[PDB]
Amino acid sequence: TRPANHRQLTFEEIAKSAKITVNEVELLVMKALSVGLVKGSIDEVDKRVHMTWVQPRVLDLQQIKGMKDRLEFWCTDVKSMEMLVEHQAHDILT
Amino acid sequence: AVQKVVVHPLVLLSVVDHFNRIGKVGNQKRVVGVLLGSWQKKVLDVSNSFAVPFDEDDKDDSVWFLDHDYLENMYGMFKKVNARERIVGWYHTGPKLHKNDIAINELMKRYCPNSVLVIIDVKPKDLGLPTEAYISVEEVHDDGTPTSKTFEHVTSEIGAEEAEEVGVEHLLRDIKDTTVGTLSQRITNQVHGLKGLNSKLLDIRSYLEKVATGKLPINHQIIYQLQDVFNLLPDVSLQEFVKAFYLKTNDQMVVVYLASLIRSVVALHNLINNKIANRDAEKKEG
Amino acid sequence: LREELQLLQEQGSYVGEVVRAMDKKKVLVKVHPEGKFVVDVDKNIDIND
Amino acid sequence: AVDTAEQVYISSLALLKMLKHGRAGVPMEVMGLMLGEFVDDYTVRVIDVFAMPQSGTGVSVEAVDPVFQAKMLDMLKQTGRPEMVVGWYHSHPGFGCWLSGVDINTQQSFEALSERAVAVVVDPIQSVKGKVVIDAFRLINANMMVLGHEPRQTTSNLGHLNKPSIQALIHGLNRHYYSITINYRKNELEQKMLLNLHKKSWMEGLTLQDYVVKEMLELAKNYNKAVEEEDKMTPEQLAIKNVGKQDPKRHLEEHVDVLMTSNIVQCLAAMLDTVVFK
Amino acid sequence: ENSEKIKVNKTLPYLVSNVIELLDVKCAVIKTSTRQTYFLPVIGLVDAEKLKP
Amino acid sequence: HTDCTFIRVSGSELVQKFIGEGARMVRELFVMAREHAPSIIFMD
Amino acid sequence: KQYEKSENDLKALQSVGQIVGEVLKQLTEEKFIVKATNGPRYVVGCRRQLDKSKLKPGTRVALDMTTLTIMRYLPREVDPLVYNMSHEDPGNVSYSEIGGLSEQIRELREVIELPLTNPELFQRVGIIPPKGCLLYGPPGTGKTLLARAVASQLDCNFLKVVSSSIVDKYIGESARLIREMFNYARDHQPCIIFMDEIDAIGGRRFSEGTSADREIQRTLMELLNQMDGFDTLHRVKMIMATNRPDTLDPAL
Amino acid sequence: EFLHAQEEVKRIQSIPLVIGQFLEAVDQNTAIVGSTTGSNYYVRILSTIDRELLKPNASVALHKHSNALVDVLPPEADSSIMMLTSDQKPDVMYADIGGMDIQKQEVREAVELPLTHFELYKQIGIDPPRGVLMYGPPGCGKTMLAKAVAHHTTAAFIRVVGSEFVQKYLGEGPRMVRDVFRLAKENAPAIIFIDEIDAIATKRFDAQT
Ligand SMILES: Nc1ncnc2c1ncn2[C@@H]1O[C@H](COP(=O)(O)OP(=O)(O)OP(=O)(O)O)[C@@H](O)[C@H]1O
Ligand SMILES: Nc1ncnc2c1ncn2[C@@H]1O[C@H](COP(=O)(O)OP(=O)(O)OP(=O)(O)O)[C@@H](O)[C@H]1O
Ligand SMILES: [Zn+2]
Repeated sequence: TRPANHRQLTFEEIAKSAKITVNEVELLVMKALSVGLVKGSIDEVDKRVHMTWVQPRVLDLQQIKGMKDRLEFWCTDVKSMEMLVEHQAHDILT
Repeated sequence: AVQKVVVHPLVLLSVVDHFNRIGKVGNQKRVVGVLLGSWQKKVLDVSNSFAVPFDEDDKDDSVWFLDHDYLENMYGMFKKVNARERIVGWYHTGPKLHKNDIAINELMKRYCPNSVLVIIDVKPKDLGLPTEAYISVEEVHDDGTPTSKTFEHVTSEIGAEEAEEVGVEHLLRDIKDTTVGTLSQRITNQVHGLKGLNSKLLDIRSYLEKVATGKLPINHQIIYQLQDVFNLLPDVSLQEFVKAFYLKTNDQMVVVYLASLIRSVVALHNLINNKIANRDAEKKEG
Repeated sequence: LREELQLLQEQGSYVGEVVRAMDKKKVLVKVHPEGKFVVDVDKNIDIND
Repeated sequence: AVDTAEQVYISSLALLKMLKHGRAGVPMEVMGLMLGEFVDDYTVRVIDVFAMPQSGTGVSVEAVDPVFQAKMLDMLKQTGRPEMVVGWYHSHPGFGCWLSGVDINTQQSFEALSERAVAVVVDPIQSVKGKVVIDAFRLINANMMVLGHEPRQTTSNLGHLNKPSIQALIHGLNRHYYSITINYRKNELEQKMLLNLHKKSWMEGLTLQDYVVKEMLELAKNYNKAVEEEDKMTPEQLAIKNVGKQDPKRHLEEHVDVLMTSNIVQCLAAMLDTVVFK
Repeated sequence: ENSEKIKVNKTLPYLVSNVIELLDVKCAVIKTSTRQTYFLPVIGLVDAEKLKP
Repeated sequence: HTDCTFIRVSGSELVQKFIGEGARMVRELFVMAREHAPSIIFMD
Repeated sequence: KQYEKSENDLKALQSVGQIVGEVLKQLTEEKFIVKATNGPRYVVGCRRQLDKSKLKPGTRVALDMTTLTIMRYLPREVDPLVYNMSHEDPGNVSYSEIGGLSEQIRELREVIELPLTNPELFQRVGIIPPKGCLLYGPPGTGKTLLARAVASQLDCNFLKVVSSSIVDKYIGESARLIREMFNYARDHQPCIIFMDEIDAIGGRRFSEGTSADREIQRTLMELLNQMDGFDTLHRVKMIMATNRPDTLDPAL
Repeated sequence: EFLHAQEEVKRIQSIPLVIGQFLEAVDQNTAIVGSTTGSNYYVRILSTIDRELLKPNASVALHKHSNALVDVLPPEADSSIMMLTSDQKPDVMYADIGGMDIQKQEVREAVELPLTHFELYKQIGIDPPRGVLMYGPPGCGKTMLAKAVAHHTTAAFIRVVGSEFVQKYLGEGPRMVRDVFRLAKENAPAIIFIDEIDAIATKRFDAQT
């Protein structure tokens, strides 16, 4: 739901919204270790539940449309900056 | 379970002169033919094939012509020259398919453990790959219907087997082996950047046209499943790879230390004997 | 200088073991480990050579 | 009734079936028939070299299967083009590719029916790219020694066919034999697509494959330090004080340019993070 | 098959040689009457029980 | 210190091979010593 | 079915006689200095998967005919004078056939059979097991018969030599057969040696004035070294039987 | 075309390389080479090989057809056994031996101290070391010392035994010993070993036996 960083999440939304306590969040991921969709490297000096790779969703057709700000972003930005490299690496065409 | 085959362009040049047949025999546009070869492994080689006199009605597209005068006795000739080079599959041109193709596969799956259909290219202008394989698949659904048989995208390649360049690399008459770091890398930059991101534009054709007019394979079973793989790193503002920047100090660490010390060694390389042979050539001229 | 190296592809004229020559511009060559062979000579070398 | 310098407009597939017919054609020598079109007098073209069964008995004039001829041409009839034979091929993959003593019989055994029926000698086991041992000969005879054996009409084609003129018993066989000229056809209808599959294939395919990187450099940097002490023995070898040295023994290169293009690869390899990501 | 195999015997006189030994890793070592050795992993038109070194 | 005139072939080393085996009339040595007329032959 | 076997023979018409050669020495990872057995020398390479580490100089390879690259490697070599006395050995009834030798059966059983059944009781002690023994007495009392009882007992690796057919008329041919037998014994782990009538091949070193048992002195020294060597023999027992054990060498 | 020349040099090489031997050299880059086929040739040889590497009748590489000198191999296979090359060194001599302190002490003085302290042979200026002999009854541990003197240093321990020296063809053992010693002068001044002793090398010279 938040795609961005702070993926080393504190347990606060975990202990709040997922109706769990502080002593069980480890079980909440160690059982999830037996699940294996997410394999976070959970901090234990700060109790921070870290986010690694996941099985994300099932369907967000509003983001099958609204994926343009990532897909076309990737397209014209890796392609445009591709042409910024090749526009810098221009007259070594030789 | 097929990754790749070895493609000899010899009988592809027989697809070239049968591509010369179809331009002068008449109405038949597409070059369709039957692929010889031998399963050795997941990797395979194709050494021969043959191109079929074939017709295809535009109305009820599943009308095949694979004559068995043309099949059996020519398999007796092709068996008679070599017991090894028997059938492995078949081919046709066009990029996508043919409403008859699946049936044409099943005519020769009685002949082969895996009759492959490798859809071929007579006029290469492509952004992706050359001719590519399609193996026998039964993926059906999670539904429990009668068994699906349409032959799915099972990766292949153009492999090069043996010497054969007494002809080929004599017929190069243009090309140079680049010592990579000599523009070949930017050729790959144009082809993967451009030819990858126009395929990304095909993927916005997918993820825009399927939102627009796309039915049931809009989200069959791989779109969200590889929106995971899209969710490696698609994030919003700058994606914030904070590990990757002092990790990048561990990276550019290496390249700038090697370039620094090593290109100072290159300063000895160029500079020193450049001066010696320089001034020998200069003042020893007198 | 590098295009000269097709001359390498002519396998080398092996050493011949001549006892002596006779008349009619011909010699007696006894090949290394083989028998006697009367053959004709080239032009850049002589019977007197 | 007249002699002309000929020419062989070759179908690349001819040489393809010869390199397959000698590459897989195990150097026990074999025999075939050549299937082209007698286009005119001053040229000839080949459009097909077909395959022969396992005649592992002997190169002979009797090795021709005429029902394989008739059924072969019949299979050219049920395909688009029933073209004409123009002669015969054979393979000499073992030795130095010169005209065998059956060729000196089966040549005029074949061209008794044909017009030219030019021989075809091959050896792909000579080289991989450098030597292209294709070979072809026209049997002149003692009937035509009335006239001199000089077509000559267009020259410098047999002047540049005359430019090698070096095969041991063939130089000797200047009697009874004069070769034919073979160019390669302007094959851009296939050389185009061999080019596009050539470079669309042989550099990372889809080319999102390399864009391994740095442990190769690790090993390469240990190379590129481990030779550097013996690369720098040459300035000690340049310390001859006055003069005592012949040719400098120049080991200046082979370690400049390895670092050059290799660390061009290391620095654009350093770019590929900020190139792939954004 | 056997037309061409009679032909193989018919090609020249089909050089009578000596078997040096026979392995079964069916496999045999030939010494020619030119006193030249040729291993084969495939014997051919006889049985290994029929012959001996 | 005779600058050419001492070619110590040592003449007995493989004695059943340097002598007579291949060089029957060991005069191959003597063709050496003539065609290197400053020489000195030694044996054991 | 015979048409399919004949089809396999018709495909075997394509099959090529490979070349008998041997590895002289390995040069690089793919350059192999080998020699054609009937002549010249070459440097070639393997197929793809020929286990080049197992190619050790002195092995035999089969090569391609034309390309001449390495196709296979057999054992090595056998020198079939060894064949006609090793597998010549027949199986027997066990030591029930003999009697009145239970001290010899049991203690000779202790010195022979134990370090192949369990050499680690020796290693629980730590001490190396012994090597071999010598039987004597009157001739024909069943020394050979007792050796055949051992030949019935272990049933594995019996190399039994009559041990007087070694000196043909050459000098080191005897030694070369000794080296070949001891290398075959170095090949197979649980080898058993038996020798009889040692006095025609062991002998005694007197002052040298003769000219035919100096050959037995040098051959005897092939025994003096090559019962010990640098490498000790591993599970290679030596069972010795003679009629006169007086005239053998006290060095032995 | 510079790269074509470079890659061109090795097209027809290194796959099926035949082996002959050098004989003589008339002139620049063209020389005489005998063969392991039995005949002799006078062929054009490469500019590749350093020109001073063709003194002996060295093992050289040639083409089948063209027969061109491309490579020279200065070694040849072995003498007979060639030093066992890895591990068969039986080890019990340095940290384990029962009673040979004179001979262990002297062999140590005469092998190990030469191998490192060459400059102690300089400030006193003494000599390099050479051969040695042992004598002891059968059971004095005669071989053990050589066994792990072979072990505990990394010397090129090319041993033989000389009971194989007596043969049928004439000069054969001499060829063996000169394979040993030209092999010796080839490789290294490390340690090269011959256990060969009494009743083969006796001092009776004058007997026409
Ligand atoms: N102790 C024994 N126990 C059982 N059988 C014996 C015994 N001794 C001899 N025999 C019988 O004697 C026969 C010959 O024995 P064997 O071959 O050992 O004689 P030998 O001791 O080898 O004589 P020699 O060495 O003098 O030729 C055997 O068939 C065997 O059955
Ligand atoms: N000092 C020792 N202490 C214990 N055992 C020894 C000692 N020396 C030798 N041995 C025994 O002898 C074996 C090897 O002895 P070695 O071969 O060195 O003597 P040797 O060479 O046989 O004497 P020789 O050659 O004059 O007959 C060892 O494996 C060990 O069993
Ligand atoms: Zn031929």
